[PDB]
Amino acid sequence: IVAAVSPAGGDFSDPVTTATLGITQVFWGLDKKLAQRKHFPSINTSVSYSKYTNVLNKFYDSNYPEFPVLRDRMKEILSNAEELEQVVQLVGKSALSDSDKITLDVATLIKEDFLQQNGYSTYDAFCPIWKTFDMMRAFISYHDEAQKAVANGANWSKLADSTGDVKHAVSSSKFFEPSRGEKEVHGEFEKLLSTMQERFAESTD
Amino acid sequence: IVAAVSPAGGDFSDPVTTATLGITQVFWGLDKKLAQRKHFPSINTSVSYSKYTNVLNKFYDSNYPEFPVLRDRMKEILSNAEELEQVVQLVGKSALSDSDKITLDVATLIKEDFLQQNGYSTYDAFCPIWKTFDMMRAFISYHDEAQKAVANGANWSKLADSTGDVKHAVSSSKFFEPSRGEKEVHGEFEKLLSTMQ
Amino acid sequence: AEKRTLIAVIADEDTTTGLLLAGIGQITPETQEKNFFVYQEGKTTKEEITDKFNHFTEERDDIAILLINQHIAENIRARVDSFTNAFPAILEIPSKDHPYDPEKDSVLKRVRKLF
Amino acid sequence: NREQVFPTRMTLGLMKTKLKGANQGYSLLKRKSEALTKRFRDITKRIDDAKQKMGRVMQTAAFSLAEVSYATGENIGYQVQESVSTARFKVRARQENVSGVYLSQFESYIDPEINDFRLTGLGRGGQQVQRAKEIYSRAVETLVELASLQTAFIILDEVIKVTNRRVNAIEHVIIPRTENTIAYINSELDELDREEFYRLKKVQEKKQNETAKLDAEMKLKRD
Repeated sequence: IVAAVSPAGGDFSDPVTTATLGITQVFWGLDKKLAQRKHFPSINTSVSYSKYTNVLNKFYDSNYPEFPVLRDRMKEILSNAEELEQVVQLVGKSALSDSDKITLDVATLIKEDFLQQNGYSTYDAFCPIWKTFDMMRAFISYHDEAQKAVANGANWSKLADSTGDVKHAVSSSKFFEPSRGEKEVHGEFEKLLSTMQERFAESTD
Repeated sequence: IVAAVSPAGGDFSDPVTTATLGITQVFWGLDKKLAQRKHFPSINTSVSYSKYTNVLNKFYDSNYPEFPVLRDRMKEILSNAEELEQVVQLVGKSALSDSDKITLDVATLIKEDFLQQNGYSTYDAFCPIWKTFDMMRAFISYHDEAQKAVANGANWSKLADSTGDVKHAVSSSKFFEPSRGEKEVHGEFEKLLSTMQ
Repeated sequence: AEKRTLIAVIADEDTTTGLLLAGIGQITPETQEKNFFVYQEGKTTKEEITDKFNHFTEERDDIAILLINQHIAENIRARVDSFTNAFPAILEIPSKDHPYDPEKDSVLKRVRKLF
Repeated sequence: NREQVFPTRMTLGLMKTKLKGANQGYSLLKRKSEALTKRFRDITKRIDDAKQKMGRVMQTAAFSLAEVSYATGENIGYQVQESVSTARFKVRARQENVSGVYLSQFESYIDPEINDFRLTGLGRGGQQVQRAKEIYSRAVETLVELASLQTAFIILDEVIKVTNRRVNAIEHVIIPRTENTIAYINSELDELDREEFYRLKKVQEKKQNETAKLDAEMKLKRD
C-alpha cells in the first residue's frame, strides 16, 4: 500500500499526517528544502523512519549485505554532522577538530554522491541493490581509512590534499554502467584503499 | 476553605486557576522548576503573595516582628537575588562584585536553610513558627553581617574560608525538636555571630 | 597559566649576558635544563630555532615569557606569526647590531593590521 | 526558519520570554564588546608604545653590558652562566578584574634567599657591573609587564570576537528563529481556537434549531 498525503504547507500537524503516521509501519517523508533548490529527491534523515527495518535487515542478510550496519553508521554520521552543523553555525568552522571536520566532509560526500541521484539521468535514474551496497561499503572503507589516517597524526586537510583522486572516484560511482562491471567498482575501491596506503607512504616522508 | 486546583504541566493558563484567581483570598504557587528538579516543595518566588498579610501583620503586632516585618526584608533579599541571578545566568561567575557574591550565596543559603522542608524525615517533618523565625533571623544576621563586613573592606574569599561552621549551623536552625530549646539556639548563634568579628 | 613563572630566552650574546645578569636565568637541577641559551645568527640553525620555539611554547607548562632578539625573530617570523596563543606572551626586542623593527615583530604586525 | 507543529500556549510564553531575555543578553554582550574593544585599543596603542620602549631598553641593556665588559676585561659570559642556578627573579601569575574581563597579569618576584652577584677578581669595577645589572633589573622587568599587557590584549581581542559571534547569533539567527516559532505557534493556536469555536458555533446553532423545532411543536399544539 502506497498512499500520498498532501498536508497544507507540509506540516505534520495536519490531520492527514497524523492519521497516516498512526496506522503505518513505515513512512517515507518528503522535504521541500532540496526540492525548492531543484536538487535531487529530498528526504529528511531526521524524520523518515521505518519499523519494518529489522526484518528488512534480516532479509538483506540473505544477500549477505549489511543494511543495518551501513544505515546506522551513516545515520550516526549524519546526526553527528548535523550537530556539527549546529555548532559551526553557532561559533564557527575554526572551533571544531579534525574528526568533526571529517564527519562534515563525509556528510557532504554522502549528500552529493549518494542520497542525490538524478532521475532524468541515464545512470542515476535507477540504482541496483549491489550498486548501492558497494557504494556504501566503499564509502565506509574510505571513511575508516580516513579515520585511521587521522589517528596516525595527520591533519584532515593534509589528508584531503592527496585524496582528491579518491574523492573524484567516489563521486564518479553514480554513473557506472549496466550489470556488467561491478568488479571494476569493487576493484576501484581496492585501488582506493591502496591509494590510502600510498598516501601513508608519502607522509613518511 | 483549603482548595487545590490541578493544572496540567504547571501552566498558569489553567481555567481552574484562572477562575480561582478572581476569588481566593490567599494563593500559594508551586514552581514547576523547583518541583521537577528533585528539590524540596515548590514555591514560586514572585508569584506567591497574600492580601491578608497586612491583617496577619496586625495580628503579629502582638507576637512582634521576626519575622513579621522581616518578611518584607527577606522578600527584598529573595527578589533582588532573583534579579541578580537573572543576569548572573547571562553573565557567569566571571564578572561580579562582592555584594553580588554575598547575594548569590545568600540565595543559595535562603534555599538550603529556609524553604527546604522534608515531610518524610522525622526531624524535618515540621518546623515551629519560632524555629523558622530563628533560622530566618540567623540568615538575616549572617547576611547583614556579610554586607557590613563588605563595607569594612573585607574580601569575599577570605571571609568565605574563615567560617565554615556558621553555614552548617545557620542551616540546621530549623526545628528539629521545638520549642523549648529556642532561646539556647538563639544564644549559640548570637555567640557565634559575636565570635566571628 | 598559574604554573607559568619562569622566563625562557633566545637571544644574542649581549642580550643573554644582560638578562642573565639581571637574574632572570634559572637552571632546573633535576632536569639539568636551562632557561637561557646564547644564540648566534651564523651558527644556530633554523631547525634548532623552530625546535626550541615549539618546545618552549608547547612542551613546557611552566614557561611564562619567551624573550627573543628581533634579528633572531626575523629568521622564524613564520613560526612566530603562527603562534596565536596568549601564553607565552610574545615580545620582540632588539639586539646588538640589529635595531628593533616594529613590522618585523609577528605579534605586533598582527596587532598593526586592522589597527 | 524553525517551526514546531505541536504547541500549547505556555510554550509561546517560554519562547517569548527566552527571546526577550536573549535580546537583553545580546545588548549586554554588545556593550561589553564595545568596552572590550576600547580597552583592547588602548592596550594596543600601549603595546606599540611598549615595543618602541622595548627597542630603546634593549639598546640600553646592550650598552650597560658593553660598559661592564670594558670595565672588567674578564670573560663575563663564563662566570655569569656558571653562577646561574635558581631564579632570584621569578614571576607570579595573578587574576585581575578589568572592566568586566578577568585577565592574567604578571608580578615580578624577588627571592631574598638568593643573593646578588659577587664577582671576584673584578674588585671596584665589579660594583660598576652591579650597577649595570641594576639597569637590566630596572628595564626588562617593566617590559615583562608590558608583555602581559600584550598577551591580555590578544586574548581581549579573541574574546571580543567571541562576544561579536554571540551578537551574530543573537541578531538574525536566534531572534528570527524565535519570531518564526512564535508566529507559527500563534497561527496553529489561533486556528485550533477557530476550529473549536466553529464546533461551538455549530453546537449553539444546533440548540437554536432544536429550540425552533420545539417552538414549531408548540405552535402545532396550539393549532
